[PDB]
Amino acid sequence: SPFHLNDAVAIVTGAAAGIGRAIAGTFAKAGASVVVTDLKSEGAEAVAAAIRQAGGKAIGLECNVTDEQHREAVIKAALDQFGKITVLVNNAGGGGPKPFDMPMSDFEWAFKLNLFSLFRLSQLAAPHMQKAGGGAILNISSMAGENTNVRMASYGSSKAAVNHLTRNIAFDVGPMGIRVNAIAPGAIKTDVLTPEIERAILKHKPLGRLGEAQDIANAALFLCSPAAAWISGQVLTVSGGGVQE
Amino acid sequence: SPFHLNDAVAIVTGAAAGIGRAIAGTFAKAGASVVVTDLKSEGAEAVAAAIRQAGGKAIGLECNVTDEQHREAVIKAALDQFGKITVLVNNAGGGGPKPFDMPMSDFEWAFKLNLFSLFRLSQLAAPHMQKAGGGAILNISSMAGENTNVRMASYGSSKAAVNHLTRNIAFDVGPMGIRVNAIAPGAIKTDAKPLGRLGEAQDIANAALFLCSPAAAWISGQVLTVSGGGVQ
Repeated sequence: SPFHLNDAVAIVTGAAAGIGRAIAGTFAKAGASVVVTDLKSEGAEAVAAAIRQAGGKAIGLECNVTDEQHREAVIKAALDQFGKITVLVNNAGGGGPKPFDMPMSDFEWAFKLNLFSLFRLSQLAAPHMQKAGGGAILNISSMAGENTNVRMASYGSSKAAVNHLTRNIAFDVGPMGIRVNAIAPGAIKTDVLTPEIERAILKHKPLGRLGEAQDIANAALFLCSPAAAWISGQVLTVSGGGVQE
Repeated sequence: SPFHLNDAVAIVTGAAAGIGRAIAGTFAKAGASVVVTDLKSEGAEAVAAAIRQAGGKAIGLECNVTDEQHREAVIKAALDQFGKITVLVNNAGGGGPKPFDMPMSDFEWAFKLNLFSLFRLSQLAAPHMQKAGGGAILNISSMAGENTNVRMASYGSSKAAVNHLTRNIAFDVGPMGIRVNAIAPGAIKTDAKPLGRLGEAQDIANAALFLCSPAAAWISGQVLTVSGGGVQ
């Protein structure tokens, strides 16, 4: 069964909660040694200790993925703690709806947070992955990278930048033995509202349920595992079929 | 015929040469008063003077599109000279192949030059386009926005951001009366199959004129590739 992460060392950012937490928890149970990072070191430490209590190996650290010193701290700590890096999951990000006339600083921040951070972290992890014999990068993008709506100027174009970054740099890092893929999560219910709101949403979901975080982490495990050794440069949309418009 | 630009006042950036020069001249002969800008003020002026000499209405200015003072001045200049803004052609841009391990400034700069500049120029022009009753924004993107290859981390993803910017801000400025479209040029005979000749800047200018004319009053959020069919 190739859906394992035996002997892997995986960095998973923004993983105090939600999708990143599920990813780190699933990656440890699949055999990876997980370096959990978050804006708050407390949240990343809770997850890492849940992993250790459950029988895996993990450390949590504070990391602001937009500050270059923190990024190098995470790389050094992972290598100090586990001797190598072979898997990088860029789950950290943010943004959302903003009017067309937003401040430039708002627009530019969607890119510092959603794009430049993961790109530099891929730059930083890549040489260690290659020295390690190979590895896998995963970008948690978003469906706004593909969809077209009002109030999406910064959030949507930054996520499209991420999707296409994914496609293109799989060419550059392939010969280092690295694959690069992305997941575009859909409507995931995070640990929300009334049973009448959900029932009406679920009239427009083909599978008639929202997602869970474990749905995305299952797809993350898939794409970073040897079971996806021939998959690189793909954006994989995990959204239960979409939404009837 | 709706394939004209009478009643239009068109800002055209990076237009001292190549595709942008072709767009500026073509917009003028189709009847638009053109505000030509370029990084080099003299190149902008040369184009404007030739337009006027050929019977059009235009002026030329220096504009480094990444400079908020320069952007503001270009808006001010279209209003002072021609009284209105209806068309914005974001052709200024740059970049190209770069190693994956490029300095972070090269990666970031391709976004300030290719993306943040136009978006800000779009914010500036939009109130005047609404006030004038409507208008058209046209972004000159690149085939690298949808293609994939080595050495394209910065250039390709910034052009992808331009593409999807175009698709989404069509929603925001539609209610203002503004349409937004992009062109990806391809296989063009930069002075730098279906014919017995390569692409020409004029081919791109003809597409740009269509996408900015009343003949495209019902086209918004599209990315039109103009490359002779070569794609993927």
